[PDB]
Amino acid sequence: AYTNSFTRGVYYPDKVFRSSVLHSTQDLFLPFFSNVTWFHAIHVSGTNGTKRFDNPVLPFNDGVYFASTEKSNIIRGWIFGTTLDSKTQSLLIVNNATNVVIKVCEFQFCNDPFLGVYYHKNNKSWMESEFRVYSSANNCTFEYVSQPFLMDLEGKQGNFKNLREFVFKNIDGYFKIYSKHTPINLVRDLPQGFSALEPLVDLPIGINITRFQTLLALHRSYLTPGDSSSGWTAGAAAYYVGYLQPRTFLLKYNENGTITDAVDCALDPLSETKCTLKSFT
Amino acid sequence: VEKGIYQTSNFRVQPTESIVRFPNITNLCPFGEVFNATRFASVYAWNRKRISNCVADYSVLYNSASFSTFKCYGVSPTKLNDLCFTNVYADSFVIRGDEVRQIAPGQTGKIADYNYKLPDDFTGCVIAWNSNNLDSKVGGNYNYLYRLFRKSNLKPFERDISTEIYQAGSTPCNGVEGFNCYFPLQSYGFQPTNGVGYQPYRVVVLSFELLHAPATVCGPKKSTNLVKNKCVNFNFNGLTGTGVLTESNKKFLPFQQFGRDIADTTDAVRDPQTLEILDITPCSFGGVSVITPG
Amino acid sequence: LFRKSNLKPFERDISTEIYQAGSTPCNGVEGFNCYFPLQSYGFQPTNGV
Repeated sequence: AYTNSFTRGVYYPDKVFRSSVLHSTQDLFLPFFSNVTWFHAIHVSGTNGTKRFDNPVLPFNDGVYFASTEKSNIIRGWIFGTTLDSKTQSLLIVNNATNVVIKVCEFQFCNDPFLGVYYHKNNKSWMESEFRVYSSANNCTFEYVSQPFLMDLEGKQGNFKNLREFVFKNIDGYFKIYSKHTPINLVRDLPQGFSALEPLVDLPIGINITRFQTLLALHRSYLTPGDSSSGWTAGAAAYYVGYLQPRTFLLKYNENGTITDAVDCALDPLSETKCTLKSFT
Repeated sequence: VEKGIYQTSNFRVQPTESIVRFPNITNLCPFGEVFNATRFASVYAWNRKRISNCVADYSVLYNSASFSTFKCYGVSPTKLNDLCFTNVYADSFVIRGDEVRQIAPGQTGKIADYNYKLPDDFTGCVIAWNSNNLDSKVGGNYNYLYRLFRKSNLKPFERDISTEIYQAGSTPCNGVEGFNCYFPLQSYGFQPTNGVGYQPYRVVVLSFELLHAPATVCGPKKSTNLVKNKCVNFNFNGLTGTGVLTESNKKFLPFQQFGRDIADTTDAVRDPQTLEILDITPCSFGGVSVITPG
Repeated sequence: LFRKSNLKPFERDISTEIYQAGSTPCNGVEGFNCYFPLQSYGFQPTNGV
């Protein structure tokens, strides 16, 4: 639906450091209190409540914000590309086990490019079984893979506590990806808190992208009767999506250099006031 | 000049030494694996490998391959490490030494006829080196096949992989190999007892666009060691300038790589390789006033 | 074409000596990394424009 992101979409575009001052910079921030699309990673098992298969193709207009309140660690990757086809080169990201295997491999993006996790018997733990994501001409001009092989599932069904935020933005093909890892407590919506988004990497592959989708898991254990896409009852996370817009904003750093609070210039009268005066008060 | 104070110029202490700082060379284009491989593609289906996302190397000319016949056609071999280029293509195969002369723009022969050719606006480096210790098989190796019977001719950047039987004089062949109808593939002798012109010679061609896409490839970056408490002319990766570098206490966040002031004048930096926090204190910039009676 | 220093305007320098590349002092010896610095124009009578 539509939700009000209180203050998300702040980050460090410049590697520079400014202590205990303010700076009004223009960049593709996310406008504050904008319409945010809430997507529901939930497996309502009612005979009249459909399995919420919230995975449509989403527009990558300018730059895509992403908030993921995931304690189930089901939401893993992001599906990129303009045509989302094997003809036009495309980008794809995954997370096998704490290892990102992002690739320009233009695999087929048919309606089942998802993961599947199953609780195995040989080892009493959910083990990656389904890999139905890729089958197509590789022709991969790029392959960056960091390979720390770990798992931190920590599935909880009661309270959302692990929130990972990511912002994907393209600038002259230096596809920058900013991230933030936050232990949260609110289950209802995004907490009214301030948190920057440090950069992770600026992959210089330079592919024009217009479409953007997400990646999760779809398999379940054996106790559930049925098969992977027919019966699934452990997706217990949620996420939210917004779109950055070209705006002039202001940041108030601290002594440490962490962005404490930001101020839009084009939000409101008092906002424009605090902006043009170059003052937080 | 009557009694009074005046001004003339600036006491601009001259920068005493230059220092370049860059992160160390973590990645590389493994040219050894581009040279010391066991096999190499046939001259017919030559290997059009993509070289990208790695730092180039120009250590020395006479490498393992010894660079028998080397020539950087449209680019400077000297500043290869200095020149910044992207989208590298390594076209490599095996030919005869007598066929080495078929590399320059427009050079003809059986390779350019049916196997491989290269343009006339070339911007890469062609190295054909004598494979007399690598491809030389003591009994002669014929597995490097060359097409010689085909109706049309091939243009550069085009690799053929088919075996369509040749029709001579327009005599219909139902897959028959006989008079005026041959198999387009043939085999090279490549014996060790052959002459220098008949020795096996491997060819590696490095051709790249001139900054068409984002520059994934670029040369190495030598990093002279820093020296502090002098007006060094510093050139770190991000910026250049002049100043005296001093150890500091500013806790540059791990992602943060620069530091500035209210009036956007870069003064605080972080060492490129190691984690050192330098402040760039100015050099002397006082006006050289003169006092005097008249 | 090859020359250690780009020529300063308004001066003609004719140094017949072969240039020195490849870490070897070449004493008039044509070889790898050493060629005569005064390369000749490749001209066929009535060539392309």
